[PDB]
Amino acid sequence: SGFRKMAFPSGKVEGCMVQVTCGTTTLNGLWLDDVVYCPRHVICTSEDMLNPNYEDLLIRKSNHNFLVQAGNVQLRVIGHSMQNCVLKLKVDTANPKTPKYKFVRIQPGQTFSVLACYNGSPSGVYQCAMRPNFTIKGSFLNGSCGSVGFNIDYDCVSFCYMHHMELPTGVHAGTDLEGNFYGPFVDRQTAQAAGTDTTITVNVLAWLYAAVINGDRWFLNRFTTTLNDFNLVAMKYNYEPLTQDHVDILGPLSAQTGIAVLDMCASLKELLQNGMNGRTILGSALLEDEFTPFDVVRQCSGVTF
Amino acid sequence: GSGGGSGFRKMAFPSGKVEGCMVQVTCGTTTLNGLWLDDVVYCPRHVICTSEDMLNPNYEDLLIRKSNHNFLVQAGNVQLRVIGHSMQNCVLKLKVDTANPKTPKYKFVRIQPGQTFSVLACYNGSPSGVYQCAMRPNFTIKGSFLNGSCGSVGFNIDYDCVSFCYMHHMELPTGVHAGTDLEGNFYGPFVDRQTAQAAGTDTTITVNVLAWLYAAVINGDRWFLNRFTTTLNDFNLVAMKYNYEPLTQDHVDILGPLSAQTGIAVLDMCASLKELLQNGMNGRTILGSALLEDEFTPFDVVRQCSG
Ligand SMILES: *[C@H](O)[C@H](C[C@@H]1CCNC1=O)NC(=O)[C@H](CC(C)C)NC(=O)OCc1ccccc1
Ligand code: NA
Repeated sequence: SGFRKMAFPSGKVEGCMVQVTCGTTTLNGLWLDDVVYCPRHVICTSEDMLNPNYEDLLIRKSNHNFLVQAGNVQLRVIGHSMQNCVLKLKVDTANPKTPKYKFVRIQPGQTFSVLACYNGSPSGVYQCAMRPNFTIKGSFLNGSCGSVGFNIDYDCVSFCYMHHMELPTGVHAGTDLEGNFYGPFVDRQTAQAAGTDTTITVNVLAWLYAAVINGDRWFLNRFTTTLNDFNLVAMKYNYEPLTQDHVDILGPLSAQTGIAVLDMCASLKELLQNGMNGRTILGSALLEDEFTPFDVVRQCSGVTF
Repeated sequence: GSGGGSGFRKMAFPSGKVEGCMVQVTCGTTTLNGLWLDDVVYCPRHVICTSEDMLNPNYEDLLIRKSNHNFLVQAGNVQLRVIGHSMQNCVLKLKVDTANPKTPKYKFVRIQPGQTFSVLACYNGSPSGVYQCAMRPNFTIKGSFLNGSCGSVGFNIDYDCVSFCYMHHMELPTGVHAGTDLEGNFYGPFVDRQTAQAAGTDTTITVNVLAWLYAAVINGDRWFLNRFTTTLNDFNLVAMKYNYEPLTQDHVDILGPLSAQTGIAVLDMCASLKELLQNGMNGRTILGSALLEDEFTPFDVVRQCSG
């Protein structure tokens, strides 16, 4: 009586991981075709990180100042540029393991797999969610920057996250693969805090549908609600409002169970207002919010890549 | 670190080295996954069963009636010709005429209850997902496996060497899963027959709960600490009363690094766990969980919190 997080197979991403070093600063890069993508703070000394002028620091760097290694094999850098908070290093070798890929910018609440890497070497894989406050939970240690998050769709890898930093609460923050941070964070060693977080309503609904599919349906009630009335109530419980897109991505689970989305919204509303009354759902006394509607189908359907 | 006080996530090994070994094996209308290492494909022997054979198979009888050509092995789009076959316990070994160039350095190992491993769930020879499991004390695992998942494997990685420890065979009526080592020997008292089977009463992996309590402290949550003290024997008396596994001195030793890192002696953490068992959590959570989590080993915790 449970439902477990499942990461994507990581092999396609493992074949793209390299290490990038400047001075004594080493982090990970992503090698796709003849370009390596990595966090721009690789060009900083530890002291530079306190208050960096990245345009000025990059002016002082030449191609030959960058050590890019696939394992211990050096890839010669033949060009460099900065795009927002990422550095793009052109190399003289096209990665033969490049998968079909896209760069995407994900929404809060969307999940992805992280391939945590150190010195260009993959160490572990785990599933996480972009929190509404634009942080993520999970393990990142010294040397993990440049590790990426991704989804797979058929045979195409959609990269959505590159790791840059850890906040005081221990959660993590980063950019998309165009170097734009998720959230209001900056890549400098300055006082930064994660904002107040909220619960990912669309994902809770997905998980309630997973419960129904598995025969755990005591919480279905006889009410319905409008989306607007539900969104106003949800925010009082520190739950995210639903978008029109959220309603639509729940479509398949609603169809499979025959439970209208707004009826499930009314059932969630009563759980928020009344509590769980000593009961569990899928073995949990807590409402789980890090499975998307897609995660529920992917796991109940056996999708491969 | 591992992500702060709000949760502790399972982390699997990267699956690429195993992905390169997965193939599809078909016999009749029975299809599952195989593991292709050098010139041998390993897979569950019930691939040779019709749906009807599975209800009560005599495997030696079924296998003697099969020829190499009854086995269709596919690596991606390429058929692999089977040139020999043999059975080892509940695993079939298909010799093929092609060596897998992606064979990693590997070993076959049999894991102990309480130990964790990564599962690469596959369907039709294609990787679908990765997650971490523990071998329960009753020798089941809480996996996610559907029809067609058999032959998916569990593994750990050390350096560049893949230690395969599990191959998937079946789902029990309670929804937990059962399988074999790569020598085809089941974990637990189960058989590869489609008949209802119950596991022994499960117990909680005490050393793992303690490791996870240390992870909570590392991530700044100490609310459950006390300073009762306990002897190891007295802790085990309470643990056994609550259907927890005994803690050995050998477990106490393996907790040493986490105890040193946090400044909490192992027996002091035992005293805190004893109070949690006797008093419950009273509606509080630890690392985001309303239950005591027992599927992280001391090694898993150190791996995620410090390296
Ligand atoms: C092998 O692919 C399959 C994996 C099971 C099937 C459903 N979830 C799993 O983990 N195992 C079997 O088909 C197995 C074969 C016997 C000869 C051991 N039979 C089995 O597991 O029966 C239980 C079952 C439950 C739900 C659906 C189908 C079978
Ligand atoms: Na946290």
